Amino acid sequence: VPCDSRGQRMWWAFLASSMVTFFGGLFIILLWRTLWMTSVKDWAGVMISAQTLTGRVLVVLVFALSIGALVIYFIDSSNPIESCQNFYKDFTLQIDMAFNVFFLLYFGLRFIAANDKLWFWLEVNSVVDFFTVPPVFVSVYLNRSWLGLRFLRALRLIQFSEILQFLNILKTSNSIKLVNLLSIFISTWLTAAGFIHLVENSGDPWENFQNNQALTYWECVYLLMVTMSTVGYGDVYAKTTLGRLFMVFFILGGLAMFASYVPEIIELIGN
Amino acid sequence: VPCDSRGQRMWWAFLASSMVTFFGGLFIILLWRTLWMTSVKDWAGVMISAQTLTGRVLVVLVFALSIGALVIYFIDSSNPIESCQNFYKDFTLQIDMAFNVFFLLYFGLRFIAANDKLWFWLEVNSVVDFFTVPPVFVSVYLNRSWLGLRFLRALRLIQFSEILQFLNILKTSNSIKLVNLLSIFISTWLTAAGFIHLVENSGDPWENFQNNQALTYWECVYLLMVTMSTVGYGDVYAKTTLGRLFMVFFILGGLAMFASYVPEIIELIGN
Amino acid sequence: PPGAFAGAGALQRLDLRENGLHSVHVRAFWGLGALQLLDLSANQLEALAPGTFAPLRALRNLSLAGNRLARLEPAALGALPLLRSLSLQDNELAALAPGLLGRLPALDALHLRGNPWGCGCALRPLCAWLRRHPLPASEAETVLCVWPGRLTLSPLTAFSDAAFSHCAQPLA
Amino acid sequence: PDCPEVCTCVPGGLASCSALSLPAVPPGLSLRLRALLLDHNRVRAL
Ligand SMILES: CC(C)CCC[C@@H](C)[C@H]1CC[C@H]2[C@@H]3CC=C4C[C@@H](O)CC[C@]4(C)[C@H]3CC[C@]12C
Ligand SMILES: CC(C)CCC[C@@H](C)[C@H]1CC[C@H]2[C@@H]3CC=C4C[C@@H](O)CC[C@]4(C)[C@H]3CC[C@]12C
Ligand SMILES: *[C@@H]1O[C@H](CO)[C@@H](O)[C@H](O)[C@H]1NC(C)=O
Ligand SMILES: [K+]
Ligand SMILES: [K+]
Ligand SMILES: [K+]
Repeated sequence: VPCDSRGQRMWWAFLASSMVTFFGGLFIILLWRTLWMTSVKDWAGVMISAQTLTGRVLVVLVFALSIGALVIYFIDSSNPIESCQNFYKDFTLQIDMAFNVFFLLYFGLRFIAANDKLWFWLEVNSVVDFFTVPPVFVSVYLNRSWLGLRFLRALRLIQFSEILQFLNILKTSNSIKLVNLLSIFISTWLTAAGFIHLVENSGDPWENFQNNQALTYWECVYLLMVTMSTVGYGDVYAKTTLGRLFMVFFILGGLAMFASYVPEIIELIGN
Repeated sequence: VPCDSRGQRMWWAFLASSMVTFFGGLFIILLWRTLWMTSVKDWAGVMISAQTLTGRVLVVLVFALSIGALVIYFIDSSNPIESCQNFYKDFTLQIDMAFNVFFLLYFGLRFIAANDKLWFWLEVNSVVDFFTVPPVFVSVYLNRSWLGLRFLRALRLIQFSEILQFLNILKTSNSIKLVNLLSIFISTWLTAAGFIHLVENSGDPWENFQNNQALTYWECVYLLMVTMSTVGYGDVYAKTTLGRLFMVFFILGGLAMFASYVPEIIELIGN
Repeated sequence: PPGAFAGAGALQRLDLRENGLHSVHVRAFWGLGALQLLDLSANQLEALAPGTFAPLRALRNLSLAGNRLARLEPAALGALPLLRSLSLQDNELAALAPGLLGRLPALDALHLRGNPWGCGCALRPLCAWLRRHPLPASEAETVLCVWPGRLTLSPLTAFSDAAFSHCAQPLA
Repeated sequence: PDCPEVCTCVPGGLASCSALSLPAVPPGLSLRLRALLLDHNRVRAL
């Protein structure tokens, strides 16, 4: 009786659970635009303000939980992408569930403290919440699990420099700028490796997932590092069509970003 | 009865023989900080001073012995990494032993002439002494031999330009700077190739050393040259996990070092 | 070769065993659909092209014992209403695609002895067919399956709907 | 059941299947057979 099998792929349900949140609520906001609130808005604004102690400890907490979620994803990346499991049996899924409900509460608190709802809805933190939080609820409901876009929490590493600034660890502007550049580069490297790993190990959808390549996450990190330095050994490369398209887009975006960030590098070098 | 076999790997003993020197004596220095000497300190300072004849001939001697040790390592790199041998039978090991005891005596003489012991303990010459000299004593005691970190003596090539300066061979500052840059580049190239060769031919430790790749030292030198020029043929590459991690770190460090050294290259080009 | 048995349109029995066959071209039985017995046992067949048995219509009992088949595509077998018995014993079949048995009505006799069956969600249609069509007790004892990670002591017919409860049906 | 279709039975649980060119194990397996002979039968997999 105890057995585990892949069965039928259910990735589309998990993806739709985020798409019909994001796009549908964006349309709702647009239609509302076409067609004690101040007190609670001010209360939520002072709740998440970086000046007060509560905002500081809360952003430190959400950064720590994002680090924990990234570690959980790193651990779970050594498993089959789609697999059945029992929510009550395993407690790591419970830890991820607690992390994600905390993220959801933080997102709601941020949304209350928003002067412009539409521009808040297009932030990177909002979209990472949209593409991270509904999948865990769908997974615990369906009693299955899909790897999905759980690496996108690494995009919160951009806040890392700010986490230092109000703990009296960084004072000068040059060190803050250097830490910001390093964090941005590391975060985009990790998330690009995450997309490459997902699209390579998942396989092509229109070819019944027969193009899957057994690539670990760290091998994809190595591939991204080799590619971004314009070395290209060719020992490991993307074989799927969508993987190659993503590699081309990543090459173009990385070259454009480096060309845009050259002047900041020169300023850091200085005279 | 006469036979040679690898048996059990004893690399950890050789590595620990340097770690429990370096870290333990660093802790001893720190604890001493928490808790005729001037005459002998001045005597040792004038003994190793570059102004006097003794200091000049002694630094020339230690540079020559470093060259000899590098040649010995180059010769011995064409052998199995860990092998049993008789100290009395072979006299090349005796030559290396004499070189290393001279290095130890020089290190002691330097340590006496040190105003700040802790900052002396973190110098590159001190750490290369720590990671070179105890292994030969452990090898002659255990009657075995491990290749180890014996390529790090190439890091003493950096003083090569200084060796010319007080022999009336270089006078202008531009030639001295050019020779210094060339020596630094050659030394870091050789030591990176040494680490790559060791980590590739040794194999992964957690996988019972079944990932060993038959790479010669000069093939690794060729690989480093191909990588640092951003060519990346892919004919030879690191297959082990630790080798790939070292390659990624070397790529990042080389790019950062080249970006930092661009202004000196421009100054050498001049107008 | 294609059309190897051309001219024998009224053929009823065809036996090919101990011949060591290793490659059968598609549409090689053009006009041979009239046969009722087809023995392709004791050979080295590995893969079957789809539509190979499509011209066969009156075939009743088919034997594929002692071969090197690993995956049996449903398209290769097609729909044979007049088939009554089928044999896959002494082969290298690990799992059967769902819905393969439902294509044909009559599958009264089935022999799967010696195949390295890896019991799993995939085998659940076969187990359901065993519930509908019980095997003989001796054949049930002989036919077993491999349990991954542990001993293969679990019989194929010992599984029930509780094992099927793990399988996720298409969502409503 | 104690006697395989192609093999020979000898009392004492002895089964002889010498030189039969069997592709695999014969189906005649029973608890009574305490000695099975499968020499030179061209079997290749277990
Ligand atoms: C920027 C983010 C938030 C939104 C963009 C949507 C991206 C991430 C989506 C759109 C199409 C998606 C792919 C569509 C099909 C499959 C096949 C299946 O095996 C799951 C993964 C994979 C390969 C998906 C990965 C994620 C994907 C590439
Ligand atoms: C900068 C220097 C002085 C200190 C840094 C420590 C480095 C050199 C140490 C730490 C871990 C070490 C590795 C650990 C395990 C093995 C496996 C064995 O087959 C010996 C070599 C090898 C591959 C070691 C090579 C040296 C190594 C990489
Ligand atoms: C199938 O073939 C014939 C039907 O003509 C029948 O006698 C025979 O017993 C059947 N074979 C099996 C293995 O049931
Ligand atoms: K290249
Ligand atoms: K290049
Ligand atoms: K290349």
